[PDB]
Amino acid sequence: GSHMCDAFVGTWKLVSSENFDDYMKEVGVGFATRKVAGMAKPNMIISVNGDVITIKSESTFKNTEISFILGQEFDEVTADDRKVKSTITLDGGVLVHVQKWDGKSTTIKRKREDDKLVVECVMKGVTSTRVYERA
Ligand SMILES: O=C(O)[C@@H]1CCCC[C@@H]1COc1ccc(Cl)c(Cl)c1
Repeated sequence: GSHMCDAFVGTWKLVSSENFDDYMKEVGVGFATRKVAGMAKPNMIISVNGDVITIKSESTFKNTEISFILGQEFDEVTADDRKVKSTITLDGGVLVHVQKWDGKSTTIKRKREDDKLVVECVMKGVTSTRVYERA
């Protein structure tokens, strides 16, 4: 086993969101995509197989899937169709995901807190908090 497996692996459902529209504005997402994406209630499926972590997000808006090794950069196409270079590390028990594109950067942190998986998305001064619980 591993810390990663015990903390994050499973199937999670979105239960609350704060400031996600404002986060998406700051990222540069256009009006129509913000409206449809902001309505979504994704499930987050996290798995581990050896060194490879997979995070899948399934919703009525888009389905995404990333697979990666901690510390090792990869190319990602986000739900809003940005082509980013991503690096994900596990720092003090928090998954830290940095996306770089067009000279810009956003950081997504995933944390266990009580029975929740808390996602914090930061773009310059703007944070969105999205709370997931086990399905
Ligand atoms: O949907 C979620 O809770 C997940 C949470 C984890 C980070 C990824 C995503 C949030 O990030 C998004 C999702 C959709 C769009 Cl359109 C943009 Cl700009 C970002």
